[PDB]
Amino acid sequence: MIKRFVITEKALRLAERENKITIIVERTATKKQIADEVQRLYNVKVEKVNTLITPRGEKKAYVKLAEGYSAMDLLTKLGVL
Amino acid sequence: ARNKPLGKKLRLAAALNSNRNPPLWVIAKTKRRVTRSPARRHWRRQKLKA
Amino acid sequence: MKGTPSMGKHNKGKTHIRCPRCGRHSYNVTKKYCASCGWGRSKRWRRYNWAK
Amino acid sequence: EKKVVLTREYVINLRRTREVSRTKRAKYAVGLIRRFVARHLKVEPKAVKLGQALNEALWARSIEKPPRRVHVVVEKLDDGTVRVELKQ
Amino acid sequence: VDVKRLAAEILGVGVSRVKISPEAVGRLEEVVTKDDVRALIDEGLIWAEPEKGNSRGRWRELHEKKKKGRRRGQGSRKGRRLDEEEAWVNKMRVMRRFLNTLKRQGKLDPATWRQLYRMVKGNYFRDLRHLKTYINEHKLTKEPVK
RNA sequence: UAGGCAAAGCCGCCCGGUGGAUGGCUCGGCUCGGGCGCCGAAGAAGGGCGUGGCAAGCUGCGAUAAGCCCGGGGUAGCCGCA
RNA sequence: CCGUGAGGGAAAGCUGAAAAGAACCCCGGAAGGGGGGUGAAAAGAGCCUGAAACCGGGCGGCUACAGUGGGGCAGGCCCGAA
RNA sequence: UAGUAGCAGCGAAGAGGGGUGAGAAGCCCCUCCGCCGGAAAGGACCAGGGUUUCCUGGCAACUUCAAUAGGCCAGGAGUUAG
RNA sequence: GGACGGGGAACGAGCCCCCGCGCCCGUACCGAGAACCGACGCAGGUGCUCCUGGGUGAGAAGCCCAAGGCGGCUCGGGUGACCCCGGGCCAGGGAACUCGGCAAAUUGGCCCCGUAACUUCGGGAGAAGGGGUGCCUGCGGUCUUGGGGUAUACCCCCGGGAC
Ligand SMILES: [Mg+2]
Ligand SMILES: [Mg+2]
Ligand SMILES: [Mg+2]
Ligand SMILES: [Mg+2]
Ligand SMILES: [Mg+2]
Ligand SMILES: [Mg+2]
Ligand SMILES: [Mg+2]
Ligand SMILES: [Mg+2]
Ligand SMILES: [Mg+2]
Ligand SMILES: [Mg+2]
Ligand SMILES: [Mg+2]
Ligand SMILES: [Mg+2]
Ligand SMILES: [Mg+2]
Ligand SMILES: [Mg+2]
Ligand SMILES: [Mg+2]
Ligand SMILES: [Mg+2]
Ligand SMILES: [Mg+2]
Ligand SMILES: [Mg+2]
Ligand SMILES: [Mg+2]
Ligand SMILES: [Mg+2]
Ligand SMILES: [Mg+2]
Ligand SMILES: [Mg+2]
Ligand SMILES: [Mg+2]
Ligand SMILES: [Mg+2]
Ligand SMILES: [Mg+2]
Ligand SMILES: [Mg+2]
Ligand SMILES: [Zn+2]
Repeated sequence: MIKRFVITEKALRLAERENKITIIVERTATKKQIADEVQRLYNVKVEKVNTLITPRGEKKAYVKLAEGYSAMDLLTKLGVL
Repeated sequence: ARNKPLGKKLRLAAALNSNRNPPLWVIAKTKRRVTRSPARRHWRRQKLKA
Repeated sequence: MKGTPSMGKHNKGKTHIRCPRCGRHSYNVTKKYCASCGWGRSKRWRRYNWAK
Repeated sequence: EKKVVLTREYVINLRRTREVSRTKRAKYAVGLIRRFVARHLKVEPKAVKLGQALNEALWARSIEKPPRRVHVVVEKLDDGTVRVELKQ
Repeated sequence: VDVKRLAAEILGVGVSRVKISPEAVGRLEEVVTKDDVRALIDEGLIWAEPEKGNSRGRWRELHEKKKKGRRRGQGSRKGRRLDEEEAWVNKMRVMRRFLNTLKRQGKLDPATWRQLYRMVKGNYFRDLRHLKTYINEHKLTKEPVK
């Protein structure tokens, strides 16, 4: 489901300040599916998912982790940071 | 438009992705034969009938 | 008024949109069929012998 | 830091501004002062620099009514540029 | 970046009132974020000129003159100022509440109240002083009304 | 008188600039002859969108996306146009 | 690419055998120029040959008191190697 | 034709000093001068357009002049809802 | 939403406290004298579609100035011939101009006075015609709006507003 992570300047500021990881998923993936995929794949807890479809045709999801998990820690653990 | 249908928006995404000249290595790879793309357009000159 | 001034009224309306079946800009949103392939008024593809 | 080598007081006459178009009179008078100082100080017109108080005096009554004459102080710097300021 | 665009939104003023000190020309090209514009505003190199309010001294002086009766002659009038319809509403309300109070207290009988109430509606009385003068003169009530 | 002796301008040749004719070339067309001849609800043809490390178009392919598996041919290179 | 649409619809081929695709030096803000190189040949990527129209320069003849183009004869100046 | 027409008309317009830069009337800053202010001009926003938005850098082409400017070119980023 | 009826259970609220869930698509920017349409970075059209402070003013008129924006209706400088486009003034005469008072000019707001033939009795009518109009110093009135006086109107006092 997940295609990649967004490590732009905006996405990195979000990870340190709002505990949000930004991902690119399939265009048909819903908020229920994105929260299930993030929890299953990484073993964390998701508070809410904000999703948008980019002007280039992709779906971007701002996944806010619950307040026991570090958004930057998961980025640095995956090695995508 | 401010309010879009997703089908119309996706076709604009396809046009946005393709609007770009060939990369500089392609020009060197083809010995300056491939220099222009037919999917290149300007928003003010050529209008999509999306 | 029929020339340049009336051309300014063609900025916000539409008669046709993109057809799902043929992909052309020929789907009549009021008549509800395609003026190119006939989708929506004919299940067989519209094509005439007088047209090359 | 630049040093002064020559100071003069001049009374520039701007009566010629009443013979050009009314919509360019204040800007025209800037050209008169530059050409006046270039002639009398023996420099080029681009070497002349106008003080702020002189510019406000020229534009005090908007673009159409510059003053008929100006009393100015001309100063020539050590490097060759000339400074013109309104006498005050 | 455009510093005046950022600085105007920090200061909460228009871009036409934002002033950048010419001494800070070197530091303009380095500013990247709004935090960098916040540093310069604290240092005083970026401020906002106070806005102009139209002065009202001439108006306030002129308004006292107009209250005394100056500058309202025939040559200063171009349209309708006094409201003819609105004047009638106040004319009936002044005269009706005066007459109704008098009858309510008892100094005017309902019979004599009726003729005056209809005379008020019929435009007989020019103003309240005329109505008081008529009531005092003709002795329509036992005690004179002030 | 005529020449040294010339303005602007005119004609011819040569060189240069512009231009893309000509000539040569040809993995393209055209015509003719022979063959072969149906595909689709087991979801077709057609279209949209997507897919390459750097890739915009064409070509191929379809989230397993210039590709995956098996066998036969082919042995030393290969990663389309490029 | 054109038309709301039914529909309509171009222009556009060539380095060299091999990139050996121009090292290095001076100048220029840069495109780039000069010198110097590669190549049988610049054929220099704006790339085979490269015409005419056209424009610039050199050369030859004329040129400010003489009305223009074509032909014949006569003369001046210039070319007249094959 | 020709370095000619046009780049006036429709009630706004520039100037001084400094900075950047190879290069500055035109780019950035300040000061002065002006135009709109129930709006060819301020605030909001529909359709339509579709990345023109933002940042960085740039100036071969585009902008009726210039340019170091840019809705242009190159690279990267950006649209979060009970 | 309410009422009016029928049926059912032994539980139980429209009140208070507490717990859980709310998917999908749009969301940048222009919105136009350069982001739309008109081949254009086009004086047209679409959309001035909705909204906006002070002074003068009858006024959402015009003029000046705020808030806010702009000098980008994207050439600059000099000269100050004729001629052209747009604008100002012109003695004496006053339509003699010309197809023709075309064009220009005159009048112009408000208040007071006044107003004909004719008429479908409504009108004509702003008919026509005449007069006034600035600024300054005072004196008044009609109201209105609060507060204080015994005090709901009136009357007295104080502050503000309009004519
Ligand atoms: Mg257009
Ligand atoms: Mg219709
Ligand atoms: Mg007055
Ligand atoms: Mg009435
Ligand atoms: Mg000559
Ligand atoms: Mg297919
Ligand atoms: Mg050639
Ligand atoms: Mg010979
Ligand atoms: Mg001209
Ligand atoms: Mg001019
Ligand atoms: Mg004006
Ligand atoms: Mg103004
Ligand atoms: Mg107005
Ligand atoms: Mg507006
Ligand atoms: Mg930029
Ligand atoms: Mg921009
Ligand atoms: Mg672009
Ligand atoms: Mg959403
Ligand atoms: Mg927005
Ligand atoms: Mg324009
Ligand atoms: Mg302002
Ligand atoms: Mg200008
Ligand atoms: Mg006269
Ligand atoms: Mg006559
Ligand atoms: Mg006559
Ligand atoms: Mg007339
Ligand atoms: Zn169709």
